[PDB]
Amino acid sequence: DINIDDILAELDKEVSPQQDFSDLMKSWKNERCSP
Amino acid sequence: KFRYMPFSPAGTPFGFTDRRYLTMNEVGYVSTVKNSEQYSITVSFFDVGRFREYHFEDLFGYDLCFLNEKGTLFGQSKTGQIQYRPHDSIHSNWTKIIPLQAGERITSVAATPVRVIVGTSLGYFRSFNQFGVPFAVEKTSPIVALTAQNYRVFSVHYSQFHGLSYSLSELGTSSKRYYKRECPLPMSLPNIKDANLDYYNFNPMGIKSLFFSSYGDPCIFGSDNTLLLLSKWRSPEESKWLPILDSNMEIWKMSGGKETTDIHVWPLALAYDTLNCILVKGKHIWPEFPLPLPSEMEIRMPVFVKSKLLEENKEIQIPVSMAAEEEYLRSKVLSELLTDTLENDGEMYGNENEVLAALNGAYDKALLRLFASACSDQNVEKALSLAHELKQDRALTAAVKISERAELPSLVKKINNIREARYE
Amino acid sequence: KFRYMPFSPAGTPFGFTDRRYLTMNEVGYVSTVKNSEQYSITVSFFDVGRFREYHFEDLFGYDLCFLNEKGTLFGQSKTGQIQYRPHDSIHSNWTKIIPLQAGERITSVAATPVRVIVGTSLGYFRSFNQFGVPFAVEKTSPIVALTAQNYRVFSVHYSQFHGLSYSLSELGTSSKRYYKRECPLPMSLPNINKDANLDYYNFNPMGIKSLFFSSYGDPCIFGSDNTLLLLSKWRSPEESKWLPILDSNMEIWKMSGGKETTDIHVWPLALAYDTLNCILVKGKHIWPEFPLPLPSEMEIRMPVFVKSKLLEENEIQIPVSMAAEEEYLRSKVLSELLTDTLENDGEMYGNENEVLAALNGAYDKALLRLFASACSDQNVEKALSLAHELKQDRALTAAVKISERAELPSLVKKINNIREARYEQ
Amino acid sequence: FRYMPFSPAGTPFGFTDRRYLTMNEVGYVSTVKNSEQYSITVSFFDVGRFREYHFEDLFGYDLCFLNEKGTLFGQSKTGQIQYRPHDSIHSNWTKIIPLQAGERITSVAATPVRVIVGTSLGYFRSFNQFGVPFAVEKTSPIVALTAQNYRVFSVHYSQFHGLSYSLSELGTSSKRYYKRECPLPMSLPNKDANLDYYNFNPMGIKSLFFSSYGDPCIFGSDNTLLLLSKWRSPEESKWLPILDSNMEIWKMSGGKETTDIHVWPLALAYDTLNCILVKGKHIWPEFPLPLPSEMEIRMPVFVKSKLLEENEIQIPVSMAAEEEYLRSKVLSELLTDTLENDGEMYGNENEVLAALNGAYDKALLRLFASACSDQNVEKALSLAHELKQDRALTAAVKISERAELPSLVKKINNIREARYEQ
Repeated sequence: DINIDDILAELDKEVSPQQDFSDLMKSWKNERCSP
Repeated sequence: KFRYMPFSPAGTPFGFTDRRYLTMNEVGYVSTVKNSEQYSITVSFFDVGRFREYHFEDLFGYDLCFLNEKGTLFGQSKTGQIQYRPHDSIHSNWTKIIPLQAGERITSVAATPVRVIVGTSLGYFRSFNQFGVPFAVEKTSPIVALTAQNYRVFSVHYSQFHGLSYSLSELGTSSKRYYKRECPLPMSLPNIKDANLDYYNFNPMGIKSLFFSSYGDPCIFGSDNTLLLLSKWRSPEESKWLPILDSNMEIWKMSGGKETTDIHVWPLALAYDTLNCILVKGKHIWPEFPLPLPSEMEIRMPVFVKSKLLEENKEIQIPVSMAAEEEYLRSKVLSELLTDTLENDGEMYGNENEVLAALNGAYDKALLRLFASACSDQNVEKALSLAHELKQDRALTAAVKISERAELPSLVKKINNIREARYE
Repeated sequence: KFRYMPFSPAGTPFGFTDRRYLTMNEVGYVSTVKNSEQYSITVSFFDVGRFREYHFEDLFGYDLCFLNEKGTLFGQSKTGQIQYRPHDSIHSNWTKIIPLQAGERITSVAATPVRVIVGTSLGYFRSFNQFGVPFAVEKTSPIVALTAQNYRVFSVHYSQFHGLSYSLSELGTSSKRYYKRECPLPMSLPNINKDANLDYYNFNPMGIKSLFFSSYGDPCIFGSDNTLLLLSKWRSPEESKWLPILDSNMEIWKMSGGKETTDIHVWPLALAYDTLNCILVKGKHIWPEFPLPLPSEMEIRMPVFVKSKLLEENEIQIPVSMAAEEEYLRSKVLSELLTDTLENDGEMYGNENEVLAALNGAYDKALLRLFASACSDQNVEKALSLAHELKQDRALTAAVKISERAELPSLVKKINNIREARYEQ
Repeated sequence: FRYMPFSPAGTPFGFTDRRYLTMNEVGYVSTVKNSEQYSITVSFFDVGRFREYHFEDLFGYDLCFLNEKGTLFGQSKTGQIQYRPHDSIHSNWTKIIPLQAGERITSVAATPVRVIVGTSLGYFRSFNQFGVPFAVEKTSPIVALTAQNYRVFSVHYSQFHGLSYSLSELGTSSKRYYKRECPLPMSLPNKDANLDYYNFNPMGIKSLFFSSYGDPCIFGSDNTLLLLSKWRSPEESKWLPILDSNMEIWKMSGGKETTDIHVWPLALAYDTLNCILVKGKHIWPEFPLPLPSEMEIRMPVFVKSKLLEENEIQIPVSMAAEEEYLRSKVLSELLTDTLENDGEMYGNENEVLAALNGAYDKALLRLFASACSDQNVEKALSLAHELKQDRALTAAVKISERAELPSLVKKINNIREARYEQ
């Protein structure tokens, strides 16, 4: 059948403290393990 | 031949053990232990913030119970003793004996914020206010099962001379209203392994539980293990029972098929769109005392041809056509129920309008996904009739885009006529 | 396998006795004697001061009858002959034959000043003016009992495929209205599974002893449980509900001093306001004999009482609080029934306003005795609920006084808040 | 209970390779045992509007409904359905419906708008005319279905609900149930030629259809046509046994209690029932399908004993007058109800209603003359109160003058005054 998932995507499209904490976790892990 | 038995919602038998549940619902659960010649009753709550558990030694051996937010109602079916227990204990407990003829029993009990209700096997129907004052006595078909939520009371009747029927009421502090009286109930009764026979000895009607949605719509879960919800009950000329969840099919599906048996659904409450229930495993159909966590099943409209799924799957996955059918139907019925609640009862958490808007989004998306397959079979009229169903005009533009990609200029033309009409 | 039988209100078996009744009523009674295998019918009255007794040979074998104020209606269940006989003879008697399909019976008949009605074991509902012209034909579930008053008709239906149910209707001038329409009836059939009882239920398997409209037009019925059921608020279908306003077994148990006697039974004639007019049968057979007792009375009484309490605390005497429970509920239902009658039909007897005032007095007085029963135990919340149920201002200040002598100042304030909310209107 | 499938006026095989699935105003459907395969034929009574066709069927369709726009087919046990428009420009479509363990499809129906399927477990499934599923509902177990335009009429039965029916209309805003599983006053069947049929149709519902004027009808094991009058107002609805075909066949048999003549109902159209007159041992039509025929509607007021005492059968005029007054009254009420709610379907009903009210008063005048000939004042005066037209009241005045009964003359003149002074 005709796929329409991109049509449905253009229908569906109609900084945060959590991101900062996740970035801190990434930085902490990379720092701890890197030389 | 038939025998009346006491019922309480989702209560269990003793079986081969010395403790059982009297009831369980969205508020909590009650259990009783055969402590030699007397009974140890424990009342337990799911919201430990609002309510605190308690227990007491029971010398009468209550076999009926009901549990709302405000208090617990108890009854002893064979002696006519009943007791009511407010949960604050700033209002007093009280006890009463209601009269029984020889061989008559209390079959069910329920309570509301301003009333206590008792139904017997000879169909007397006795109302007391919440402080025990007698207020009325009716006679009806015998009330085999009975519950309430806030001021709304929903009762199921049966006799050999009347058949299965139900009543729905909204008793209130004032404007005491009756929506339907002893209308026939389309539920299926059990057929005439021994754990099943033991359960039906305990509960011949085979009603596993009976309750309201969180938005206040009647529900019942019969011997077919199919959750029924009464839609549009607020206007009796349009009311209809919807089979919102065939739990046998959903258990079969989620287990990958394979004739899966010895797992059973024990319903507690529906909430919005998701049955809270205990998934009991093993030979016995009913839960054990260390009450398992009530697992969650989202409702599923019964459009799943088992043979088709067997051919596809031979872990089970659903063809997108069948999935879009179920999505369209489920979103439509849930949106109708939300619309009726918001028109009549109004918002209670203050986000139901956003939920209903998102739900209409799912509805239109399901219609577009069906429309695409209709266009893939190049049926202009099936496509157009599907196009008529969409709610959002902006979503109806996507049908134009699809029918362009499916090379149906006739469909594009017709849809633009619908656009021009919908512009009004 | 079921067998239909002809029925009429308060009719009886023969048994092994050749004298039998076809019906009994507040107006009178009808009986037959099978002389030489024809039937000398006797029509008799309880208010002979305005009606003559009369007597004739029925050669057709009428087994159905319905006596009313204006005349009597007879019917023969098998051949389908029906006959109407007014009480004066300025109006003519008349006779007609009704069609019977194969294996059918006429099962019951009824009459009014403005209508005649017939029902059959295949559910044909056939109705006429009072002169025998067929004004309508209709099909229902099989009719097994039937009664009427003025424009109003109440009928009971049964089959293996429909279950016990009733219909209530009225001839409006424009069209016939059904208030209730083969709705399930909460009466109990007899236990089919003692020999005199078996004889009666062979005569009448449905177990209905009588069914009639009240003196105020409410439908009433009386079955194998020997309770009297009245359909309250029949004037509004969605909220109409059956009230078991009397249990005759309980009242017989009381009047016989708690003795479980087998030898007294109540035979219903008609309900008039607070009292069932009835014939108290005695002995082995559970229906009246040829010399009728006088039309006796019982007061209606709501079944709030329980034997296990009256046995210990009581020819049976009743504790005051429980007596007040009965009086309160009876005053409540009677007040509602007369209020609905006054609103819907007006005064049928020209004094119901004063009866209603008396009922309001009894209502509030029973509530005040319950108020004292609550303040006795300092149950403030129960007392205040009762205070909301009280309706006349005199009783509200009486409740203040009872609160004062029981020292509930909280109730003094709260009752006076109820008063203030009311008298300011 | 058994729950065998139903279709309007279908017939059993009866140790024969041919049977009918459906019969209607438009036509009939039949099937042949073609070894394990089945041949199916779709045939029409209006071969001017429609054309017959065949197809070979490996599923074994045993449910069918024959709507003027198209034929709907169904397989009871496998749960497959198929819709075949007669204007074959529109595509066929197929749907396999979910059937639970031990369930069957028990009935199907079709309309210009909506398609309906019902099952032995009481599932009630709806589709648009192109196969899109629009709704699912649960009722008590469906045993029969029929439909017309937006209006649907269904019968239900179980050991736990009793024989009952629902009447419904899909309004464009919302569906309305006019009556909903109300108890149905039809008699179930109470030898072997009858038993071979009741093993195929245990409810004994020979057919289930709407009138030409859109009023529900059912034809039961008692061989009476029941029509539900004033269904548009459930406060007042009445099942009328408008025709007893046993009585009419007995009358046409000259008073003989014939075992060898039977009727198969197709459809009511005003004062007549389209039906097929089958004869002989079997009570259902046979392979060489006899022609459609019209019985008049005649209400069961005839007394058998009195008629054979009077006596083809000839009726005494007073009894005939009772029947014609009664039937004209009910048909007049049905025409007023349909005209007020739905208007003229055929551009003819207003004039027919005027003629019909004429028949009503004329039958009453025959009764009034009969009563006056007996010198019965009270019966005649009551009969005069029924008269609908002033021509009839003036005629009654002159009839009572002719009967030398001036009390009626004066009282009826005052009734006439009370009418015309308004």
